[PDB]
Amino acid sequence: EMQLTPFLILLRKTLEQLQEKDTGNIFSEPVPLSEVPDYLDHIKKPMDFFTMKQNLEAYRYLNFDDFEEDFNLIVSNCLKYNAKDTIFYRAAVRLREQGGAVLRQARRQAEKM
Ligand SMILES: CC[C@@H](C)Nc1nc2ccccc2n2c(C)nnc12
Repeated sequence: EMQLTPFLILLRKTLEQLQEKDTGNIFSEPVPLSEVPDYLDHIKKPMDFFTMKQNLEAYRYLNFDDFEEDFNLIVSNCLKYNAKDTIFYRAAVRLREQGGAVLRQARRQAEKM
């Protein structure tokens, strides 16, 4: 029960904060299926920050849970696809931790709306 514009402004800011936590930009764009040809054999729904931005501006995120669900896919896909002893796997663990704090704060501000 809130206004659409301030909510989208908040998701835009939150998405920028999450992208800032991904310092290697390894989640900024879709996993290049031509460089990882078996990726879609394992990953039911790829997700990345660029796609999240397009979804945001297409009005696909009208509540905080749908935004956070796609962030969680970025993390879970990476944990699933990559072995534990890799930089990619540990980067998804770090993003889960650092991103989770960004999301809790942003969700509090959405609840103020
Ligand atoms: C051996 C498969 C590894 C290299 N997987 C990934 N490669 C990526 C390459 C470019 C951008 C993202 C990539 N990625 C992500 C995200 N999760 N796993 C991989």
